Amino acid sequence: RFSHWVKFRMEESVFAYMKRRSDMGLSMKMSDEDLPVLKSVLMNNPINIGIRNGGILTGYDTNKVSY
Amino acid sequence: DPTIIIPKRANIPTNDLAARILRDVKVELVYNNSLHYVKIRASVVLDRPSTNAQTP
Repeated sequence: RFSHWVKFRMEESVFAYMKRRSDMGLSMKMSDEDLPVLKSVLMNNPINIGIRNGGILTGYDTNKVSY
Repeated sequence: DPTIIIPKRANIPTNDLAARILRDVKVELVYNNSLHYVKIRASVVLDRPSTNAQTP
């Protein structure tokens, strides 16, 4: 269920931003100066709600690597 | 801008030279009139309602 929810909401969140950004003209473009914003787009909708609700884990381990 | 135009001695007719008279000095201006009437299109509504966002 968690995997299905993450998949659906990631697709939803990317599509909604892309369409809204293409409806004012100024459609997204494949360039190094425009692609990074997907980091915020993804970090916003699914991930920052999963962390708050506690489904997604965070912190540091011992494996000696961050979660 | 107001302009002033003056003739040269070569352009002055000999008769005008004899009579000691200077002609065809010209000036030009523009007048800055005032306001008299005003009209308005007020509108009263119970609420409010294309997104191009592209520089014309």
